[PDB]
Amino acid sequence: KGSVVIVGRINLSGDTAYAQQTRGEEGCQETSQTGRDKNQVEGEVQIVSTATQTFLATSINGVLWTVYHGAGTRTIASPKGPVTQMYTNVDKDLVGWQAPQGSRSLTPCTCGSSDLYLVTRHADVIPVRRRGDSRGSLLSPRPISYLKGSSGGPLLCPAGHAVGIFRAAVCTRGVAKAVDFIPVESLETTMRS
Amino acid sequence: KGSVVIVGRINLSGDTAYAQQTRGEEGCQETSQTGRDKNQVEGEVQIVSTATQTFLATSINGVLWTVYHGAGTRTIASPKGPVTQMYTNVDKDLVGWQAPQGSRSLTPCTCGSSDLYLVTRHADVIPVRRRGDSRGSLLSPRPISYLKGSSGGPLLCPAGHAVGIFRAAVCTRGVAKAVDFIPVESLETTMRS
Amino acid sequence: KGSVVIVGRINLSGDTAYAQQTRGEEGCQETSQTGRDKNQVEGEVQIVSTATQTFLATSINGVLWTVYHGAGTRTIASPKGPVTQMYTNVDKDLVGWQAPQGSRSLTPCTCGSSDLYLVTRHADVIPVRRRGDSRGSLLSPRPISYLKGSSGGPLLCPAGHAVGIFRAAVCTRGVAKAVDFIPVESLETTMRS
Amino acid sequence: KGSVVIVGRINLSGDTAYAQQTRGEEGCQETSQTGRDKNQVEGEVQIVSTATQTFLATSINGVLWTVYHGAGTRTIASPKGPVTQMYTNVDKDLVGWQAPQGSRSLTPCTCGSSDLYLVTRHADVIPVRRRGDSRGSLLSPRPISYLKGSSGGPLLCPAGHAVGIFRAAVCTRGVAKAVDFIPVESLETTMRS
Ligand SMILES: CC[C@@H]1C[C@H](C)CC/C=C\[C@@H]2C[C@@]2(C(=O)NS(=O)(=O)C2(C)CC2)NC(=O)[C@@H]2C[C@@H](Oc3nccc4cc(OC)c(F)cc34)CN2C(=O)[C@H]1NC(=O)OC(C)(C)C(F)(F)F
Ligand SMILES: CC[C@@H]1C[C@H](C)CC/C=C\[C@@H]2C[C@@]2(C(=O)NS(=O)(=O)C2(C)CC2)NC(=O)[C@@H]2C[C@@H](Oc3nccc4cc(OC)c(F)cc34)CN2C(=O)[C@H]1NC(=O)OC(C)(C)C(F)(F)F
Ligand SMILES: CC[C@@H]1C[C@H](C)CC/C=C\[C@@H]2C[C@@]2(C(=O)NS(=O)(=O)C2(C)CC2)NC(=O)[C@@H]2C[C@@H](Oc3nccc4cc(OC)c(F)cc34)CN2C(=O)[C@H]1NC(=O)OC(C)(C)C(F)(F)F
Ligand SMILES: CC[C@@H]1C[C@H](C)CC/C=C\[C@@H]2C[C@@]2(C(=O)NS(=O)(=O)C2(C)CC2)NC(=O)[C@@H]2C[C@@H](Oc3nccc4cc(OC)c(F)cc34)CN2C(=O)[C@H]1NC(=O)OC(C)(C)C(F)(F)F
Ligand SMILES: [Zn+2]
Ligand SMILES: [Zn+2]
Ligand SMILES: [Zn+2]
Ligand SMILES: [Zn+2]
Repeated sequence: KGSVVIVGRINLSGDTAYAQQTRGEEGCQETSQTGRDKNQVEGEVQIVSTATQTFLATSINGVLWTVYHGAGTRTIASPKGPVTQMYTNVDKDLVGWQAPQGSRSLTPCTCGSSDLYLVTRHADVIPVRRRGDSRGSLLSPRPISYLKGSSGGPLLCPAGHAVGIFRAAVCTRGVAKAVDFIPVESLETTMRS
Repeated sequence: KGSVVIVGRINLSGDTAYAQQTRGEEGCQETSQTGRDKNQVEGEVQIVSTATQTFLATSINGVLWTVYHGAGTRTIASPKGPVTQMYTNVDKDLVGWQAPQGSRSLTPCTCGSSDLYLVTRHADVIPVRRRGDSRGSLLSPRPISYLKGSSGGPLLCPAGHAVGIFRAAVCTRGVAKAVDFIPVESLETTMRS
Repeated sequence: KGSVVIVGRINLSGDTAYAQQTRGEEGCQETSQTGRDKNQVEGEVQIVSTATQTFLATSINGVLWTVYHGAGTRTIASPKGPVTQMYTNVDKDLVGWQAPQGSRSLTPCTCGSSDLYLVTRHADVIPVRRRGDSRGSLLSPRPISYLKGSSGGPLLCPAGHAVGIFRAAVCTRGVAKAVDFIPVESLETTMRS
Repeated sequence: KGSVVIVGRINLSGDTAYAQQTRGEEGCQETSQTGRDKNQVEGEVQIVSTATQTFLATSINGVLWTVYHGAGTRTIASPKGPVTQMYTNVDKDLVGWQAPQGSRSLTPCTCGSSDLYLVTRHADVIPVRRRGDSRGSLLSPRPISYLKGSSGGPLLCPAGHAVGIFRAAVCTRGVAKAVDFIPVESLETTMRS
């Protein structure tokens, strides 16, 4: 098994969020095996991939978090070679690596707001009403293709702070009505499992 | 000068560590003066307090260990009244009392692992790369307030064995970059100061 | 993508349940490629495999039912070539093919019993107390390895009727304490998705 | 929290250093509460005290410097009421107030001398060989009691110029073998923490 590769990024700093590709199919193949990635890293959300899957990863408090169902126990490619996981929990579906040099960490939310915004891999930032610790209902139901590939992405408060990590979607006939996420308070309190 | 009192504990059994409060400021002030504590004790990591300071204490091999800079020469409040220290060393900054009945002891690490996890008073479990015999660097540096009050707490290995006791932080720019700790092998080998 | 292949089965006819291997890693690869499998079929529960994963499949009312997270949109290998799916529902994590000739089908439960039994790929048939329509608690909590590769397997009532199809395990620190299943009343009522 | 109070001084003017007490426990307690101290100030090294601790404070370039581990963020009692700190750094363990009227400031050393002299609260002037920027070894090792209550005190060169402020002692078996100090070049260059 190879390393997880940063193949793009979601820029959240301007008036309009945008996704940008940094690596194609050809570039991602040898980067995965060597674990060496010389590409300059920028932003809060990275678009990441393995050999069979594409998903997101979010830098919060100097840690780049993602889902175990995407990254497995894999390292991530960096300029100084493959980077091992700081956090690994299969039961929570969570992994984390030291945030890459040049990345911009989101700050954890203490607002207690129920007005959330989910960031997708297509840079859509959509409202989610918080319905519990790890649940949120979408204000507008979406087809599965709209959310697929966006696990490991963040849930933000109206002030742009990180509230959680997108894990799973509540679905009915190819349509998502709610989301399941790992709350920010459950990140650095994670035990190895 | 009163006793050190157990005011809470860190629960390490789940996928998420959590802090539990067992006593408020009034009961801590009181129990500190009398040294009598009838409360059910559980787990490995205790949250402890004197009349003026709060820190951690860790059970390893039937001994509850902590820092001298926190506990001084003080007794520990217990069901049978104040319990005197079995280990006291000002130079090492270490103290220990017989572990409270019902407490669970961590087993010392026999891994040789250099991937450590520091447990804070806020139930944060942060990765530390073992650098020296008594040193480790944070994989992701943290503000002081994040590590403050966590002296006497444990440095665990990936398997959850004890590797050392948190003593001091290597701070620059109001940020802890590295930690200083008493290694497990240096605990039972302690002489009286 | 190739076909789903029967690689063995779970015989529940006698006093003691037993698993039998009928195909190996090479034969499974060749059968996945051709979609033609002339091997004899017998029993309720089939041990099935793709090129990368292995799980269970249960015949209920002439349909061989399994999980989408295992089978995907894949056809099943048969003596007359690749068999296309009759039920495909991503949201329910359910797939179904016409049961292969030689298979025995379970009958749906109408007993109303809350005393369930889950059948594993290792032929263990373990008690599960029903909590809701799709949930049950394990009477003995189990390591993840004990249940992994058993999705698509059945939940039985004390009279041996089909109660549901094992889908997911409620896990904490590598231990499953409860199970999530697709109830029998949710099988034939399934829509395409 | 009350004021840090001058409770005496070290006279370094004759052939033999001496310590003079100017206030007793009752006066220090009353002067700490009001923050008003009408007493005459003389010399370079003051004996200072809070409600609980006693230590030293040294005037260098019109600033009375001491350790944060003794003074904290506290004001100093003066003829015109409480005087606030102009220098406060937890990381360096340094504080500084405007030197009191009547104090005599030491001048920073520019000898480059490696032969230092540490001044204790008991007026002992003991040789220290400089080893690095912030370290010196004792020519004759000492019991801890000899050095305790002398943080904030000066390290002088053979010519009587200020080289550093005494911070910590390198201790083994109730004996100090070396000293850790804040160099004079690190005093005015101090940023707030
Ligand atoms: C069946 C409906 C859902 C799957 C759809 C096909 C996809 C929905 C779209 C996006 C989802 C965020 C999105 C995505 O984007 N993934 S991705 O980037 O594409 C991928 C595969 C890595 C490359 N996640 C999924 O598809 C996930 C993957 C799978 O669930 C899980 N697997 C493993 C461990 C989990 C642990 C959990 O709790 C501890 C847990 F809640 C779910 C776990 C399954 N999963 C889901 O999101 C599924 N929803 C789901 O399982 O929901 C439940 C039952 C957990 C619910 F309703 F309670 F939340
Ligand atoms: C100045 C920067 C540090 C203080 C910050 C204000 C706080 C850092 C946060 C947490 C530290 C673990 C934390 C905490 O949490 N404490 S607490 O629970 O709050 C408390 C006071 C009991 C109630 N410990 C400290 O703050 C400690 C206390 C003080 O150092 C020491 N005092 C006494 C004896 C020591 C003996 C030693 O070796 C033989 C030693 F290395 C340090 C000793 C001081 N101390 C420290 O941690 C300090 N770091 C420090 O002294 O570092 C050195 C110089 C020893 C280093 F860099 F080499 F490691
Ligand atoms: C995180 C802990 C669980 C994963 C462990 C690593 C393994 C547990 C062991 C056995 C589970 C039955 C076992 C197995 O055997 N699989 S297998 O045969 O090995 C395989 C991969 C096909 C070859 N299933 C899993 O591992 C499943 C796979 C994954 O969940 C799911 N993915 C896709 C769609 C799902 C739709 C759902 O509802 C509509 C749903 F509830 C779960 C879905 C993930 N999954 C799970 O069982 C996970 N539990 C889980 O997701 O549970 C929740 C959150 C739905 C719970 F707790 F609410 F039930
Ligand atoms: C464990 C041995 C030492 C404590 C002994 C019980 C006493 C030694 C005697 C005198 C020391 C100068 C004497 C004294 O006199 N103090 S006092 O006037 O009594 C007081 C408490 C204010 C009222 N200072 C101490 O006791 C000091 C206090 C404590 O260390 C420290 N706390 C806070 C911040 C520090 C920052 C540092 O660097 C960034 C640092 F190196 C040490 C820090 C702790 N401290 C020390 O001097 C301790 N030594 C120590 O921490 O040494 C190290 C590990 C930093 C060393 F060896 F590297 F220098
Ligand atoms: Zn917020
Ligand atoms: Zn270990
Ligand atoms: Zn029945
Ligand atoms: Zn000089």
